[PDB]
Amino acid sequence: TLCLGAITTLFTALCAITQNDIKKIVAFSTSSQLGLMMVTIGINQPHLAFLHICMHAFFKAMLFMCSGSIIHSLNDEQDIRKMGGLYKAMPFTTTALIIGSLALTGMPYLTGFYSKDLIIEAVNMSYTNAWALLMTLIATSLTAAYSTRIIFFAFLGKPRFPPLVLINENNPLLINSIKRLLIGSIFAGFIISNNIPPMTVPNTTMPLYMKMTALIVTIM
Amino acid sequence: MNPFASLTLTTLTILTIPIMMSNSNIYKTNLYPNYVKTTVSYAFTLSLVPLLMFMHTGQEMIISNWHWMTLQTVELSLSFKMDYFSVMFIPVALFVTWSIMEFSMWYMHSD
Amino acid sequence: GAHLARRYLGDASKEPDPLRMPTFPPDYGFPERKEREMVATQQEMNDAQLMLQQRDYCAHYLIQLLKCKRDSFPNFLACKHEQHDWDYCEHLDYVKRMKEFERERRLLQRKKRREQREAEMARG
Amino acid sequence: RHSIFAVTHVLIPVWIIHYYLKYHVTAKPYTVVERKPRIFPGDTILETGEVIPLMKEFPDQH
Amino acid sequence: QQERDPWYDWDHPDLRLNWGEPIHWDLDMYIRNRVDTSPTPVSWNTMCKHLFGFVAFMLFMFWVGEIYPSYQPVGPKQYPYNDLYLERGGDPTKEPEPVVHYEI
Amino acid sequence: SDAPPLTLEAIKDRVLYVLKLYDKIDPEKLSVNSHFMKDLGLDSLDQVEIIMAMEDEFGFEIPDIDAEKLMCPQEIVDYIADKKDVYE
Amino acid sequence: VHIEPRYRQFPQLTRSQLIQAEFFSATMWFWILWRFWHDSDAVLGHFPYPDPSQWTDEELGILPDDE
Amino acid sequence: AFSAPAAYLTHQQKVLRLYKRALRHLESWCVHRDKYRYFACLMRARFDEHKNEKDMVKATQLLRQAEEEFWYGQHPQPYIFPESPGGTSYERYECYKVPEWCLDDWHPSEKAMYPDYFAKREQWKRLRRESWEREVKQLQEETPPGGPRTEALPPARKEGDLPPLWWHIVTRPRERPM
Amino acid sequence: PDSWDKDVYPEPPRRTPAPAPQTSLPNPVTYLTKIFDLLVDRPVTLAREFIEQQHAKNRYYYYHREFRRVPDITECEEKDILCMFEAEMQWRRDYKVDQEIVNIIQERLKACQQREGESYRQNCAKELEQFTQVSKAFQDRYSDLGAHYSARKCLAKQKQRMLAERKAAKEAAAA
Amino acid sequence: SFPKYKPSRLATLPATLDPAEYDISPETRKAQAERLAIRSRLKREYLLQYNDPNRLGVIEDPALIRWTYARSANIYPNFRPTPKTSLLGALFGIGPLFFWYYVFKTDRDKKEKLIQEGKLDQTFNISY
Amino acid sequence: MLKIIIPTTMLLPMTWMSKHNMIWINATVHSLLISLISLSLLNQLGENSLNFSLTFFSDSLSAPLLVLTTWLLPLMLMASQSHLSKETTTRKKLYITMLILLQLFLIMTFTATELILFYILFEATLVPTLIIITRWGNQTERLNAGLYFLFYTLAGSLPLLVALVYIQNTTGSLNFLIIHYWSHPLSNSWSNIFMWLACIMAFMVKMPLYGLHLWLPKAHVEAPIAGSMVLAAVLLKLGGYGMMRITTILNPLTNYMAYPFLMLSMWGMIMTSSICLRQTDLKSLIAYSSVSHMALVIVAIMIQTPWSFMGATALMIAHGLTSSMLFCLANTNYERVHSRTMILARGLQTLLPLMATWWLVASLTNLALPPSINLIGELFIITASFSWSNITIILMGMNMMITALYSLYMLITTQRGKYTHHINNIKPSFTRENALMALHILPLLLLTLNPKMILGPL
Ligand SMILES: CCCCCCCCCCCCCCCCC[C@@H](O)O[C@H](CO[C@H](O)CCCCCCCCCCCCCCC)COP(=O)(O)OCC[N+](C)(C)C
Ligand SMILES: CCCCCCCC/C=C/CCCCCCCC(=O)OC[C@H](COP(=O)(O)OCCN)OC(=O)CCCCCCC/C=C/CCCCCCCC
Ligand SMILES: CCCCCCCCCCCC(=O)SCCNC(=O)CCNC(=O)[C@H](O)C(C)(C)COP(=O)(O)O
Repeated sequence: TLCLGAITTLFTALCAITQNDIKKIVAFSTSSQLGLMMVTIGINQPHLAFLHICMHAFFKAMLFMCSGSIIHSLNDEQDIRKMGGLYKAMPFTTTALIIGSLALTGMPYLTGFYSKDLIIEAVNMSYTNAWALLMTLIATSLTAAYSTRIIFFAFLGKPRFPPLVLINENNPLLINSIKRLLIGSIFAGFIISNNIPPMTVPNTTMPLYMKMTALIVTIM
Repeated sequence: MNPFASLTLTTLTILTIPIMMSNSNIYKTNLYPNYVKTTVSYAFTLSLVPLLMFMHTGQEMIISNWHWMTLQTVELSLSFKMDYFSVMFIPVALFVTWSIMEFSMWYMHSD
Repeated sequence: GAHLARRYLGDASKEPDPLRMPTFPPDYGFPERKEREMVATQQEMNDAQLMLQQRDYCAHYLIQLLKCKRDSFPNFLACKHEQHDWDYCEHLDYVKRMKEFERERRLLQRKKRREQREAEMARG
Repeated sequence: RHSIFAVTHVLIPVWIIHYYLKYHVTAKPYTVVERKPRIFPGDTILETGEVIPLMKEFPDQH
Repeated sequence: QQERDPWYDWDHPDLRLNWGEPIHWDLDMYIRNRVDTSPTPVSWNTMCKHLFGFVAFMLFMFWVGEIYPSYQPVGPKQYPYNDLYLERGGDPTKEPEPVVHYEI
Repeated sequence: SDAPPLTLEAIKDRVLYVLKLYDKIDPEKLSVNSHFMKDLGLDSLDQVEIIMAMEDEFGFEIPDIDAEKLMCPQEIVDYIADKKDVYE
Repeated sequence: VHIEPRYRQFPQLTRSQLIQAEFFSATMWFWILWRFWHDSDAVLGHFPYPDPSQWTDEELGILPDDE
Repeated sequence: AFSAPAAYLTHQQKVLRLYKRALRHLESWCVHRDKYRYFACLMRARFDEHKNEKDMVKATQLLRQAEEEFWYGQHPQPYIFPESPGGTSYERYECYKVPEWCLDDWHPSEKAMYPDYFAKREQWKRLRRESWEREVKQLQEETPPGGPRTEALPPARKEGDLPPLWWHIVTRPRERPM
Repeated sequence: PDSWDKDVYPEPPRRTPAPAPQTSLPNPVTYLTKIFDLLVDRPVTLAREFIEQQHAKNRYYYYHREFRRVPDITECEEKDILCMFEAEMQWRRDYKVDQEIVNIIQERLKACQQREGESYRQNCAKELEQFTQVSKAFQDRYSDLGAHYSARKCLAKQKQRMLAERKAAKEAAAA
Repeated sequence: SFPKYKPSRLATLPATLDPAEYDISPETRKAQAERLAIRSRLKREYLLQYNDPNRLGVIEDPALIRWTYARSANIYPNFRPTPKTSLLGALFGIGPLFFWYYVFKTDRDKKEKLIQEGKLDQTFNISY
Repeated sequence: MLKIIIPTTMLLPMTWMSKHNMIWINATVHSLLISLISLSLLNQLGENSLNFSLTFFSDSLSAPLLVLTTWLLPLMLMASQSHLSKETTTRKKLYITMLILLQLFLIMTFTATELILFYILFEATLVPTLIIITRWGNQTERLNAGLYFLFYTLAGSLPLLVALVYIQNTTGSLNFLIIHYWSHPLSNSWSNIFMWLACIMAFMVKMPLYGLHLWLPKAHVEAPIAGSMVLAAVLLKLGGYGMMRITTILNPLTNYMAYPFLMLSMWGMIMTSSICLRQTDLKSLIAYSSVSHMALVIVAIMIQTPWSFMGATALMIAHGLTSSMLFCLANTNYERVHSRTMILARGLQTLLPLMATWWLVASLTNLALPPSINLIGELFIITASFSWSNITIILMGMNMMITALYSLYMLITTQRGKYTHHINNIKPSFTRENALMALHILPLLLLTLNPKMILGPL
């Protein structure tokens, strides 16, 4: 199970970094996170895997909804090469997508942190296959890489869509749904972590560099 | 009678009502998507209570309500496990489904 | 890790084997050793239904934390002293395991070197 | 007309489910099994009234 | 059928067939819901080599990492009551060999 | 809702707008009936570029066999209107 | 809310959408800063990791290379 | 899609099709507009460098080399318009397209709604019935004795004629039917 | 309740701890359970009371059917069809009763596993042992008869096992 | 100049990479004209019935009938027992049967031998 | 059980005395009433069978089969009256007479207490089926089909007859109760081997066994719709019922005489499922589906365990209903377009939505979606085979993958895609066809609600 999860997360994160359809990128991201869950199961931490399922649901659904908002605004266009500067033209969608990407990369104290960070630390401190550990670290770097690809190509720079501009996200249904999922993606990690009984023994003592491994690889 | 079991069963049961109404004069009108979305939101709000009970006392259950059939020594019954995994996953899935249904009310408006 | 590089590249003879550890008697080098005591009774751990893996030598702090969490239910931010105490106990347990590992490494290297030196003296 | 949704979609189904569970399902053994509540030192039992003693004089590594 | 021109006015647009023209023996295999023989950007026999090399390399590396595992410099975890002899399956009428842990 | 109901006047306006932004065509000398080769003195490569600019403007592709035949703005407008079921 | 197409210009923006986006970005950053100010140990680690080499043989119980 | 194909493509047609394909794939590689404009001008210069080659054999050799280079350097994932044969919305609305003859099978209660629409439909059907035989006769006259050689159809030429074989072209369902 | 025998389906004495509030905040669980009581448990109780009142006005009984014991297949002559028929029916009834005994034991095992929670590996030893014994006996009696089983095939199986056991005992005696 | 693309069965050669369409003859042009003439004749014959206002039903296609008949009824009359046909029939109709028979017989013999020795761990094996 | 037999014999003159324009109404009404009466046979015991008399008895294995037969007669009548509208009154009455005689023969076959009476009725079912196929089939191949249907059966059943009479000279009886109570083992001799083969091959060719199945695609494709319904739903189950009856006297020879048939069944199940993937005729696909499911049933009967017998019973009932429904669904399209080629009419979901829903439900039951009784039977058989040998899960597993594929393939070919442009004669579905589909499908799910009624005597 551990080796299957490691190869899955690495291969899917490696495929995701060159894709041009936004739905394909998010789907490969989902597959890579499922591989990480399989890795977590493989190191005998099922409750951490369940917590990661619960954490990932929020921001993954929000990211897909933001992609759908972009697609509907640009006349059902899904190629990121034809999406230009939506940072100012689509402010709320930009905010939601940025928060979702930060949560997906395990940025501290967001929803994705409370599961992914612990998963990486548990993988580091266990008697495990070394190649699986290396592929897990490379995959968690590639996660930030493809998140950067999505943000950079979809929201920064100059427009690349057809000149008849129909960009409009002012609709209460879209705003309310995304706002609910955004509140979840900000606070659910803390709320759920502080309200469950501890079913696992915490890794209290670790070398400082191995405590910062996830953050460092994400930054690189 | 310890409302845990009744609430856990009702959360799942009320989700099937629009399925039974799919042959009434609400499936032919433009109010059906809102009706389904409201049903899902109510289900989420109801399911929030067994989660609170578990977070308070760690209460867990199994409910074997209907006996379907029995082989010679193997008994097959409709049974539901209401442990931590179920009572944690149900509200999350219901919340996500509520948000996505409200989103679909706008995304698939021309369908 | 540096221990992995030492074992896999250097001389694996003087490196402790995690699966086969320890190889020396617990009272080999020490004159006398205190027996590691336990605070929680088997019945208390059974009643608390901790886990088969949480029933370590820090189980009493975990039991206290669980009781405090149940008593302070709506205030899910009130069990900070108990959680900190349990974390400190687990940290001391991990430090003790590290001490055992270092003791095994030093004993292995010293014993091998002493045996080799005695044989070398006997070889002249 | 306003709050009739909470009656026909929550209250009636919960009435039916509660009746079915209270008077039919639990009329047979081992149909609703709950794992036993956790017991901690210093607790008092509701039925017997028995109290559970404390925990062996903590070494107090303050 | 995927290789046929999609900008032509076929009598059957989904099948990309014209009425009356001879039908391939294996048409139902080639209906484009199915086996596709269309030209690829990268040569066949080069996709195969890369895919097989990647798969074999990952398998070999997983084996190597299994026989050179990774771990922390710690000793085994210690459990109080004779490695919890009664908890992991009972047998309370055998008096197992005592398991003793000492302070350090 | 969705995009507005494109009309013939809008299509013609956008086609002429694209054509007057082409540096090889004089704006004043351009009319809706001007031939690309005869009136304007352009070659086949310029026509291919014009067809591609139309495709970018309207967000859909014109097949090569159909695109070869279009020679004046009126033919382009008629082809776009026929493709998109525009009747007003 | 009626927003009309623009044709090669920046689209029309309502004040509410910018207000909502700015508010939620600000609240995410405030939560990050507050949770780091109160729970720094969750990132930087809580307990000092010891260096095994600085453990004397007296407490580790190895004899002085004689017996 | 609308024009009848010829028996073969000419050299100029092949050159123009290669030019369009190369520019599209270069745009797929060059995502940004200014970079694409620069490299597209370079590609146009490279194309018209050999525009005045009187030797046809050398021209076809150059075209062959250019196509080999294109196949080597093509984008594996080029941009496709969403409704183009490779796009994400290629045949999305085909399930909503219903042929007009289905309206003949509506129950009279269904036809009781929309009276004016069905009166107009009856007028169109009468026109088609009155025009069919003249269309067939015109096709019989204009066709060469050894059968037709292309798929091109003639227009109407007489006083009140209609172009032959017009019904299924004129009564297309729609591009967005429902 | 009194619907089932509590010795056939036993349960532990059900010790549950008393509430020990340590916070000034109110308990949402208690407030919600009071609302659930007043809004759900009372109307259902009244409906059940009405239904039971109606039932009490019409009280009638059904009985468990009693079967006497007939001669077994061992006491039947080789071709005596009637005695064989009665013995085969008795054997089939006994087979069904044995299946239900195994079912009762399995129910006990499953209930204990759910009840004991995290301590099930130690606290369900007795139920596991009972199931092991019953399963061994049932497997000895009825396994491998196949489809088209009968009392005669069961008797042949028992005779074969008895012969093997007698031979093993006599061979161990000679040791 | 550039690395060459070589076709395969499941990834065929592109038209623009085909040498046959870069060295052409007037015979090839005549053949293409004949092909287009045949296609145009078939297209006219189909379209004449397709646009017929008095036509109700299915426009029968002789090509579809020929395809289905060739795939179903024309096969046995055109079959000859040859070394290739006989060898392929024997292989693909007999070899799998004996392969699976050997596998299953070996597995069941091993299981039976284990059962005779009394070491198979058949505890809790009640249903079969 | 004359309370079921006599009303069918009364259906006969009631049909022949009816007014010319009331034959279908009267036949359907009284057929449905007879089915309602036969519903009472489901009250079975746990120890022995319902021994009505010296001649007829009802078990927990034959009662669902009788209910299926009596329920299938009205559905056949409903499906037949569309394409027989142009027929003369006398020929319509003759067709209904053939259907009634077939029902009577099947009813008496499933309840006969003696094996020779069972044999006589089980051969008597041949004549009405052959007459129906060769007289009311549409194409010229029907004649050949009839011949293939006849001799394939008889070449199997003539040896059985000999064996039967031989057995009666040895044991003195062919009564099934006496045969069961006075059972004796079969020794390992050549004579016993050939007796086993004579007792087994007729039922094997009836299932049919892979390699002996060539008659089935011909007969089930060339037959009229009612013929195909009764051939797939009931007549294939004669082999399984007869095998489960006859195996009580074949032990312990079966222990090793089943190997060639087990290998044939498993590999040919894979083979026929694969054949379904490349089929141009829609009816032939359904026929090969029947072959695969019957191979599963053969494996279940051959391994001789209680779980396998329960699975075999459930699978036979479920397959009967599902295959009859699929044949009716294909017949609707055939009557619309007069062609059996699958790719001729496409995109039918756009033109006929409710019929598309019926297609989806039928194909879902074909691939054994849980908790349908199709899945229950398949899973019981797979579990029993796993106990027989752990390697079987490979072949069975492959089958589960292939079935769904071809099943969905069929759906995707007929309902999805775009409609054929030149086909303009697709009329809206009639009330009769929708009612036929509903009367097929609703009993399947109702039986899922209470599965112990189709699980057999084990
Ligand atoms: C297309 C599909 C049609 C339906 C399929 C029907 C399947 C029928 C296959 C019959 C299965 C087995 C039949 C007899 C059992 C054993 C056969 C023999 O091969 O086994 C050995 C037999 O030994 C030798 O093989 C002798 C037999 C050799 C002669 C038989 C001819 C087989 C050649 C293949 C001809 C094809 C037959 C089918 C025609 C269609 C066992 O050794 P032995 O212990 O001593 O014999 C046991 C019987 N005893 C105890 C009384 C002595
Ligand atoms: C367990 C026994 C079997 C295991 C599987 C072995 C291989 C099975 C081969 C299946 C053959 C089926 C033939 C008929 C299928 C229908 C035709 C079909 O599917 O069409 C092909 C269709 C079209 O291709 P697209 O890329 O989507 O292009 C469409 C856009 N233009 O694509 C498909 O669906 C092909 C799917 C076939 C998958 C076969 C390969 C899978 C092999 C799995 C092995 C790995 C095991 C994993 C182990 C996990 C660790 C425990
Ligand atoms: C993505 C990267 C891959 C792309 C790489 C592509 C590399 C190819 C670049 C070089 C290819 C060439 O120049 S190939 C050079 C071919 N030269 C000739 O054929 C000379 C004869 N002239 C004509 O045929 C016409 O003038 C015509 C030119 C058609 C103009 O058409 P019009 O005037 O009537 O509009």
